[PDB]
Amino acid sequence: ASPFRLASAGEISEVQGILRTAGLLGPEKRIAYLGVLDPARGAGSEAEDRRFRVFIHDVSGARPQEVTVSVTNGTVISAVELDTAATGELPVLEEEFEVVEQLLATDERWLKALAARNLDVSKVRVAPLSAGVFEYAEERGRRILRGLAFVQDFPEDSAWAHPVDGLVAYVDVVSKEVTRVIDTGVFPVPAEHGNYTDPELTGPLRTTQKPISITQPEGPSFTVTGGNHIEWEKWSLDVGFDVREGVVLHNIAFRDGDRLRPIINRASIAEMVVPYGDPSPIRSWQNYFDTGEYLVGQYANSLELGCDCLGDITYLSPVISDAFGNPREIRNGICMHEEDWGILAKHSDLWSGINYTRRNRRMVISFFTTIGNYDYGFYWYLYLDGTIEFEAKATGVVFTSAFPEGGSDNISQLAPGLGAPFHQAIFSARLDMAIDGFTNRVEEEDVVRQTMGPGNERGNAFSRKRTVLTRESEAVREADARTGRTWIISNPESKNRLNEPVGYKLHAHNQPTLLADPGSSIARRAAFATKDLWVTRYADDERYPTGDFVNQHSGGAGLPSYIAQDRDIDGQDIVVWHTFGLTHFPRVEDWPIMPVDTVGFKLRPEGFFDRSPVLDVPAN
Amino acid sequence: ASPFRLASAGEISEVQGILRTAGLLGPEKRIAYLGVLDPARGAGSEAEDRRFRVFIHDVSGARPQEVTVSVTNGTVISAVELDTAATGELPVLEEEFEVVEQLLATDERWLKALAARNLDVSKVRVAPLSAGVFEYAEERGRRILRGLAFVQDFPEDSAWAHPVDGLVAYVDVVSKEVTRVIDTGVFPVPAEHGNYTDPELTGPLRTTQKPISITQPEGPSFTVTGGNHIEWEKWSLDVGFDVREGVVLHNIAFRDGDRLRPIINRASIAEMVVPYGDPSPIRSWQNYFDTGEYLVGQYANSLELGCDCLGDITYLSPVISDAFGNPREIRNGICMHEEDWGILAKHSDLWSGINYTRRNRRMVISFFTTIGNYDYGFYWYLYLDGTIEFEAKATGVVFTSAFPEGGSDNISQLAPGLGAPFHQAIFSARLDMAIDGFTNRVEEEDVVRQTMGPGNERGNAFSRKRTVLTRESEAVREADARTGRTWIISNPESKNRLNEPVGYKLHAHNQPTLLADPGSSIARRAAFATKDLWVTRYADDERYPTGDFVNQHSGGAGLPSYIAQDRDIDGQDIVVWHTFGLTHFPRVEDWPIMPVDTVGFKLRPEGFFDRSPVLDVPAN
Ligand SMILES: [Cu+2]
Ligand SMILES: [Cu+2]
Ligand SMILES: [Cu+2]
Ligand SMILES: [Cu+2]
Repeated sequence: ASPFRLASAGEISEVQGILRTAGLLGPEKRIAYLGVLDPARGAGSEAEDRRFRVFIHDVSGARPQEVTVSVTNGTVISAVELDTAATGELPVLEEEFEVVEQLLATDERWLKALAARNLDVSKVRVAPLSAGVFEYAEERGRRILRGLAFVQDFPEDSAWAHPVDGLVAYVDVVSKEVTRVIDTGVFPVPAEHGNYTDPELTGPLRTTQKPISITQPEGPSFTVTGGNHIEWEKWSLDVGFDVREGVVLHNIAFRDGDRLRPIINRASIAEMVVPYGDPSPIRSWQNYFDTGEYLVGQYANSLELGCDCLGDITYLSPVISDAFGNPREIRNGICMHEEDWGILAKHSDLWSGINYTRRNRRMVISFFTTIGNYDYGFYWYLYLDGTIEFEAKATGVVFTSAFPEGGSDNISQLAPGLGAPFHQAIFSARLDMAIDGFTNRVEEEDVVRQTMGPGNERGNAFSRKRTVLTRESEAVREADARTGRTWIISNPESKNRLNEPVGYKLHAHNQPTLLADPGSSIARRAAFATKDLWVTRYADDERYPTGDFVNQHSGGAGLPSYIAQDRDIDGQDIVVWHTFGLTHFPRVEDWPIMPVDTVGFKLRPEGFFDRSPVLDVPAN
Repeated sequence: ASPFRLASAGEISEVQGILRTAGLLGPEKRIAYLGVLDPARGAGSEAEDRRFRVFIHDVSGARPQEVTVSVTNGTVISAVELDTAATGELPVLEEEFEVVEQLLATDERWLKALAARNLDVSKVRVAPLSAGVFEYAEERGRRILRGLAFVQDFPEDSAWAHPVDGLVAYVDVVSKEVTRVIDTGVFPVPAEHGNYTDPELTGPLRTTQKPISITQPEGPSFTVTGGNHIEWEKWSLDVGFDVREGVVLHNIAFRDGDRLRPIINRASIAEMVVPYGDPSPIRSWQNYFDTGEYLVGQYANSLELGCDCLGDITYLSPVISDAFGNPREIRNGICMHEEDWGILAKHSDLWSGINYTRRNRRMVISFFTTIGNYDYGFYWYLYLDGTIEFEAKATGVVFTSAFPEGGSDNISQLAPGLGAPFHQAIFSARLDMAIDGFTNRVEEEDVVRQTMGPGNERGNAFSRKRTVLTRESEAVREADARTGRTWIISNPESKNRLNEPVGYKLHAHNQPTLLADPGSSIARRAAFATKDLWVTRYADDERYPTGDFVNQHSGGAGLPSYIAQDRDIDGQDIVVWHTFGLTHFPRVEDWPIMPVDTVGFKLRPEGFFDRSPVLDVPAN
């Protein structure tokens, strides 16, 4: 049917059969990534050619491969071998994570570090994190994971409250060798528990909260057809899901009268980096590329009703592949519902005596994921008025350390002896623009202040200026909250009735971008996070700002290499990449579990419609 | 009962009698403003003295006065003659507004202008706007109103669709005299209607939206006692109402276990200016001071249940005084309710097997006001986790003009021949701080990037810096979204368990501030709007950023004057003044009636509590 429908279990099992038949999926092979490909731009597919891209890992040490399969025709369109030391390691496998603690438990260097701190190895949990690329030459080409320890005094104990600072071990997860055990010195291990479920910490629970029942007596106003095709209040789109990106939006279009007008071809969070700012050797290597290295969609929570999604929810249970190509379903991993959103438009006119009030509503599409100690919610919203917004919700338990006696300029104290190193959480939304079609262009709009004088004798005049970004070498922009900088995406060939190109305007939160030194490993690997806006000429292969392979990959791929092509983006098929994120200096209130914090962006019509598109909304 | 209770009709009446009996309320005297006074510093004198301040206008040109009455004593505490040419004019009376259109109808110059344009005078509506202070030397001491014409082809017609450009009249509403009629040129009067209630425009309405029912089967969780004292989820405060500011909140405090901890002593929007950036003499004088000149509380709407406020609402019907001292009730003028706010805290822990999830909630207190073409909503939100937030929603009909042939750099076209000049809507929240008491201080907190080298050899470290604002001469601060600049209010003598002074952090949106040339009239009259944050030493007479009489006030009134005293703000009773607004370049979809747009700010505890304050929230 629709070439944008969600991958079915049947298709995932067929991809496995095809790889197998092709001799690409023997016993030593592991699927490190599997996802359906989008229909080629023009006519690269005849009827419907469903293709899947796969990254195949080899547990014996053999070179991995990147394969594209046509589940329709039962063919392997391509299968190339990867030189991982050059182009990057494959995302970490779930199974490689549990390896680290196990190996460490019989390591004499490890055991001695633990003994020096009087810790029972059986109680020391190990957080296996991505390694990144640093000065360890023997790591080039190997799949390394670094482990940090936390004491878990008992079964239901949150070990995050008991970091074991001064110790870290590097583990090669393929050869199963502990490559290094670094012990800088003993630090008292914070003794206070942070068991937020323990009545002796919570105290008696609140009995003051009364119920709020949200209901929809006739069901929702949106319709789901073809499994993931949503139609709501003029809006039309397809909700997709990829194990790497999570919820992905396709064909966002608005039905303006007789015509269905496209707005965004595809929207997704293409990358998410969480860089740490503690300069201690125990943690200066820590950087979570949640999308690129871990694959956030894989860790998507099974949302419970009444708990995570309140109201009249319509759930999608996406299917992903496990390490062997078998399909596993993420039950209720995606929530869809509409929510009241206050007042849309209001005016009490004296002259006419007419009082007009209209309520707003928004369509929500979300999922929550867990990456170790942290949990994140991804929300996409569609409003009656044509506005599109995204919201990231950060929660979970903060990553801890010991708090250095004598304080720290890169670590905050949360409890006695317990520290929390500073970090950021930066996202990259990839917006494949289709404003009334693919012939688009982007303009940077700045407020313009005028001087008092001729033509502006009263000095009250203020204007705005718009600069067309004509080629990629000019499309890497930074925010300017001071001059109200925004970016407008227009279709220079489609005009409204006032003879102006239709458009949409991007409103960014203007938060600080990547703070790390420009010549740091992280600045190079997360070069996208150093600027707020990048615009590129659309290309089939330009999918992630960090490139296809982020794990233990240095710079060389991603946005910086795409941009170098210096292509024409003026009235062309373009893609907008927007960087936005939080900068976190943990506060005592974030412990022992962190209250939800948020970040995001939104786009609003800008001369797209010929007048307000909500003049037909009923009073009800 | 509580000295923060809402003014009763009986007290308004009692102020009227008291005034009359003293000879202060004659037949030519009008109450241009009346409001209850807050209990000053010194609670020991538990004898409740309910005082009311009043601004008395004299319709026959005689000097106005500022009268302070004591309703409990039954006496007039003070009465002062105001030199309006020095201290500025009193707020404009609703009656003076009407006068303008009537006076002009018989003015020959007016009639000739309408004649040249073939406009039927009985159809020409006039928008009586403030005059501000410009090159007109004969206006000093005179209370003027400037009129802009709009054609209303019929009663139900929206005259905003028909601006008569190139024409403006100045009227002395005291002497009932049209001092000027300027006709710069004939501009076509925009011909199409913008009647959003007309099916010929709206077209067939939507029958797609289904009902979302929001109920509280057992009632809300907040208790309103003493008429306006709210207690909800450990929070307690008193909801006040002033005809000038609208909703004001007092004694915002949080019950931390045993101890009821004060946070904000008083919160309000002490002002809101709407400057226009059209350089045409017809509008270059245009600047609304919704709060200072028109009094937003006066125009507060009666919020209907199920249209303006959805769910389990508890209304407050504030009472104000008309121009004669009679009490007037604004029925359902304030909405109070708690609404679900999604996820509060979440974490699925691998090691402990415990999956934890909590819902958030926000207490909402709001009101909506109308000022001519524009409508605005004020929302104060209190969150379970200790967060305080404010949000202003702008809607209504945009102020129009003729769209000049050849285009314009200061006006946008919304319809054929119809223009919408650029303007801003800038607010000022006044926060009388009481973080664990009155001994507070403010620090500007900036993110600090670090250079790679010794101590940061990996170039990953990043820190933060805090500069205490010690004197008022150092408390006029600007935004720096780039460096993630925020401001923290702490109590230097109330330390948390980690022995750090408790505090709250203000997060601004970093929107542009006043764009007007620094030397313009508006820059001087609304200097508050040129910077983002001001910190002053409390003083009971320092209530507004623009002063007590904004109407036709010369310049440098409020904040700039208070700040010049250069008081010690390092560990004192202090007030924070936060400037924030929207810069509006009207878009076609804002016509013919504009969808809501928002702006605001919030404060988050910063080491106020000893750990998360929401650990006692039940799973429900
Ligand atoms: Cu413990
Ligand atoms: Cu964080
Ligand atoms: Cu009309
Ligand atoms: Cu506006």
